[PDB]
Amino acid sequence: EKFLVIAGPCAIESEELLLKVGEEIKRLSEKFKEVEFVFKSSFDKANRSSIHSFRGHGLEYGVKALRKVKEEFGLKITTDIHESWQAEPVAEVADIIQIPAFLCRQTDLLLAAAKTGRAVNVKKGQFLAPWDTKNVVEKLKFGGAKEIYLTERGTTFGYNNLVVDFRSLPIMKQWAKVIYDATGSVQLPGGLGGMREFIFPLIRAAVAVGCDGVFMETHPEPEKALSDASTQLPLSQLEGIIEAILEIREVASKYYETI
Amino acid sequence: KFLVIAGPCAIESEELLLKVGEEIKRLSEKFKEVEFVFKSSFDKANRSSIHSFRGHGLEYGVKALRKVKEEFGLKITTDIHESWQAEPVAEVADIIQIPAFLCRQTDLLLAAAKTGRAVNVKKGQFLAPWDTKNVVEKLKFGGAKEIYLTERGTTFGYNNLVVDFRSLPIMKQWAKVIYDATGSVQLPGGMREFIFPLIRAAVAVGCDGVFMETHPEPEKALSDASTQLPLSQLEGIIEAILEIREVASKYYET
Amino acid sequence: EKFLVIAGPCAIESEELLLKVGEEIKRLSEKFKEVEFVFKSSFDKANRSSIHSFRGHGLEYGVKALRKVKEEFGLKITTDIHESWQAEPVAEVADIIQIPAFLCRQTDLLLAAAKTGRAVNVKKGQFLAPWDTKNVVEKLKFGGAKEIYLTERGTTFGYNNLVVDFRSLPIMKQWAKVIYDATGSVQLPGGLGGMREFIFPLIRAAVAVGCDGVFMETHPEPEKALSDASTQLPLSQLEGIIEAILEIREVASKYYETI
Amino acid sequence: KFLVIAGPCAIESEELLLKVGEEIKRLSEKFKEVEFVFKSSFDKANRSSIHSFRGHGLEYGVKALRKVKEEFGLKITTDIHESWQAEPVAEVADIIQIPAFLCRQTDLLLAAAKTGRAVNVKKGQFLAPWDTKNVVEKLKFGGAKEIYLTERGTTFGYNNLVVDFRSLPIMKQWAKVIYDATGSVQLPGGMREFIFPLIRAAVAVGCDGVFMETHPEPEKALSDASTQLPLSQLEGIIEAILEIREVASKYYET
Repeated sequence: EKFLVIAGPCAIESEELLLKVGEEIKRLSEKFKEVEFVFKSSFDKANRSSIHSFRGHGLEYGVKALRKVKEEFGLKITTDIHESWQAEPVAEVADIIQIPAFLCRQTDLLLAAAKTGRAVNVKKGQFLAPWDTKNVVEKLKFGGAKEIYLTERGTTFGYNNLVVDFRSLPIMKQWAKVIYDATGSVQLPGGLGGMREFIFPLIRAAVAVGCDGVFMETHPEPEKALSDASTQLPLSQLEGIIEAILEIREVASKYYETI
Repeated sequence: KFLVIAGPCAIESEELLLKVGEEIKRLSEKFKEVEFVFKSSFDKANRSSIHSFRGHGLEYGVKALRKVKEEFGLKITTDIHESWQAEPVAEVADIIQIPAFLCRQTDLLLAAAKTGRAVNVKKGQFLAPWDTKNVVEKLKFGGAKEIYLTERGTTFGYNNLVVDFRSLPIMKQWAKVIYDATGSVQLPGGMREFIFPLIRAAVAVGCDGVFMETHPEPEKALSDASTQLPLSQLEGIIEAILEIREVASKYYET
Repeated sequence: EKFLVIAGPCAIESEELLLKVGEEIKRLSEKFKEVEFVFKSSFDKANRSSIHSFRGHGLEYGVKALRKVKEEFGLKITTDIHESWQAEPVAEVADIIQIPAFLCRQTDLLLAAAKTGRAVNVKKGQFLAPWDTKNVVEKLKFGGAKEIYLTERGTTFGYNNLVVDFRSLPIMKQWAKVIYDATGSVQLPGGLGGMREFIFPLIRAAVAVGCDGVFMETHPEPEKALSDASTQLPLSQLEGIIEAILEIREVASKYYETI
Repeated sequence: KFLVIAGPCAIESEELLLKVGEEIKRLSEKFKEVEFVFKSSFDKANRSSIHSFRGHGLEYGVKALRKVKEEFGLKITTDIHESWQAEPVAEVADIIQIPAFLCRQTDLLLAAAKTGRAVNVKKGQFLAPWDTKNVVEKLKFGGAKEIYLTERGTTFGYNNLVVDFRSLPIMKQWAKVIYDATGSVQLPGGMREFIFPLIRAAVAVGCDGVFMETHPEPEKALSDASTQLPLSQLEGIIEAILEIREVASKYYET
C-alpha cells in the first residue's frame, strides 16, 4: 500500500511560510512517487501552555492559506479541529481532519469530523493505552468515518517526558491504519521542550516495526518557529529522512506480521 | 472555609439530584464550618464507548441543577466541554468545572473566566504539578478571581492513576487546591477501598477542599459506577477528614 | 500496637557520629514511651552510583560501632546486609536485619537473614508492585522469619524520580507490618538527589493512611553527610516530626480499615 | 562484528544445553559475520516465588557450560549473583553477566572485572540511560576492558516494562550496547508477539548486538516460559535483523 507522509509547519505562521514548505513537499512528491504526501499545518494552536504564546491568525485566514497550497501544488491537506463547529468549514479544504491528542476522547468532536465524509486522523492521547483506541475507532465508524488513522505520539512517562511504546503500532493496526508522529514523540511537555537528536533514530524504529505512514512537522528554520521550535525538523533534512525510511521499510516489509 | 464538593457523577434525572441534594443539605446544616457545593454533570462528553450514557442534555441539566439550588439553597458546580456552554451554565453554576482532558484548552478556560464565576480546573493526568501555574495564568488573564486546581491522579503506566501528594503543596503556590477522592482511584479504560485512605492523606498533607462523586447506589450509577461513594458513607468521611484536618492543620507548611 | 520509629544516620561515618545521634534518639525514647525506637545506620553503602563516593569503614568497624550504641543507650539496632555471608556476623548486634531495595528479590539474601532468628525488614524495590510483596513475605516465612516488615520507599516514576503510591500501605498490610521510609521516598535517583521540603507532608500522609512505623535517616548536619545528603532529616527536627505524626496517627486511628 | 547472545534461560540440564548449543553452532557456521555467544543461567537467584525452579547449582552449571564450549567451540556467558561466584564462573565464561536488579552492586561489578573477562551489565528497570555512565566507570576502575550494557526495558507502571529506544544512542556513548529481545517484553510479576517487532526496531536504531533467550519448547521452560523464543524461529530472526542492519547502518549516528 502507498506509504503516507504527513508533513508541514506546525503552525500557519504566514501564507508565505506555507507556500515555501509546500514547494519542497511538492518537489519530494514528484521524486517519491510511491509515497502519498499530505501537507499539514494548524490554523490555531488551541492548547499552548502559556497564554502569551503564538496561537495563529484565525480559521478564515488558515483555511484560505491551506487552500492556496492545495490549488498551487495539488497537494492533499490536513489540519486539526478543536471544537465541533470547526469541522464543517475545515472540511471544505482538508482531505484529512486531525483530532488533537488531548481531545481524542471528546465524542462530539470526533462525531463532527466523521460526518463531513473526510478522512479522520486521531492523535493518540498521552494518557491512552493502545488497546483503548479500539473504542475511538468505533466512535468514528459510528459517526460515518470510512478512512480512519491513529497516530502514535508518545505516552506520559513521569513528568515532562514522553516515551514511545512501539508495541502500540501492531496493537492499533488491529483496527485502523497507523501513523507515527516523529516530531511530537520527542517533545518534552512543558519542558521549558524537545530533543531533535532522537527524531531520526525513533522514526527508523517506527518503520522497522511497521506503520502505514509517518507524521513530521517541518520548518525552514525550526529555531525561529512560533510553536514547537524544539521539535520541528529542518526542511532541508526532510528528503534524506524520507529516503531513509523508505529504504528501511522496504527491507523490513517482508517481516511485517499479519493482523 | 474548607470546601466539600459532592454530588452524583451524572444528572441521571432531577429526581436523583433532589435525593442527593437533600442529603447534601442536611450535612450542610450539620457542618456549618464547611462550604458545600453540589455537583453533577449534564453531559459525559468523554465516555470511552459511543454506547455509554451521556445524559439528558444541557437544558434539562441546567433545569435540574436550578431546582437543587432553589429547593436547598446550595451552591452549584458542573463541567463544560466547549466554549459556547460557559454562558448558559453560568446561569446556575457558582463554580464552572473544566474537565481533566481539557485543562489545556485556552478558549474553554477563557470562556469559563468570562462568565465571572469561579473556575475549578481538573488537573490533566498528563500534567506535572508545576505546569498548572500557566493554567492559573490563563484564567487570571481571562478575568477569573476565584480559581481552583483539583488533583485527580496522574498517568502511571496503562489503565492506572497514581496520586503524587507532592502536588498539593506545589499547586497551593498559585491556587486553592481541591482533592478529587473518587476520580483519583479510578482505573482509566477503580478501587473504592482506597477512597477513604487517600482522602485522609489529602487532609493530612493539606488542601483547601475535597471533591467526591456520591450516589445512593453507585453500582446502579450510569457513569463512574466503580468509584462513586455510597451516599450513606458521606457523613462519616466528612467528620473524619474534619477531625484529621483540625489536628494536622497546625503543621501545614506556609 | 506500639508505633515503630527506625532512625539514624544513613552511613556509619564514624563511631562519634553514631553516639551523637544515639544520644538524641535515646532522649526521644524516654519522652515518647508509646514508641518503639530502633537505631539505624549502614556499615556499607554497597550500591552508590559513583565508584568515588563514600562506602564505609567495613563490617567489623560498623558492627563494633553499632554495638557501642546498643550498650551505651540500650537501643535496638538495625543495619542492612548486601551479600549472604554478612547475615551471621550482623545478626550478633542487629535486632532487625534490613534488606536493601534493589535486593528485595535475592532469595539467598532473604534466606540468610531469616535463619538468624532476627526480625527482617525488606525495603520494597522501586520496580515492585505492592501485591508482589506477598511472595517476598512467603520466602521469609519459608526461611524461618517470624517478625517481618515491608518498607515503602517509592516507585520508579519516569527517570530520576520516585512517586509514593499510598495504596501500597493497605495492600502490603495484608501480609506484613508496614513501615514508611520518609527520607528515601523523596530522593531523586541519580539526580545529580532529593527534595527535603516534601519529607514532612508525605510522612503526614503515611500516618493518616495508616502504617505500623516510620523510617527516617537523620544527621546532625545533612549538608555535610557522606551519603544521602539531600534527603537526611536534620537531627534537630526529629522531635517535632515524631510528635506531629503521633498526633495525626491518634486522630486518624479510629478510621484505619481492618484487613 | 555484530554480537548474538542466545541460549536457554536456565540450565535445566546439560542435555538441553547441548541441543541448543548444536543449533547455535549451526547458525555460527552459517553467519560468519556474526559472533555467537552461548548463554544460560546456573541459578535463577531472583525468582518471585520460593517454590520456583532455581537450577542444579554452580558446579553442575559450569560443567554443563564447559561441555558446550568444548563440544562446539562456542564462547560462553552466564550471570553471577554474589561476588564469590565471579572467580569460578570466569573459568568457562568469556562474558560475565550482571543481573538487572544487581547493576548497582559495586562489589559484584568489581568482582566480575577482576576476573579479566568481558562484562555485560543488564540495565536495571529503575535506571535512566544516562546513569549507566557510572556503571561503566566502576567496571573500568576494576580493570574491565570489554564492557557491554544491555537494554531490557524500564519500569512503566506496575507489572509492565517499556523499551525507550532513546537509550540505545545514549548508552553507546560509553559502552557497546546489546538489546535483550526476550526480557524487554516480559511483564514483571510477557508477550512473545512483540519480540520480533521490537528487535527489528533495535537494529534500525542501531546496537552492537542482540540478546535472546531461546528454548526448543518455551512453554515447557522452567523459567521465563512466556518470553523465551522457540529455537526453530531463531535463524529467521537473525537473517532478518542482519538484512535490516545492513541497510539501516548507513544512518547510525556518530
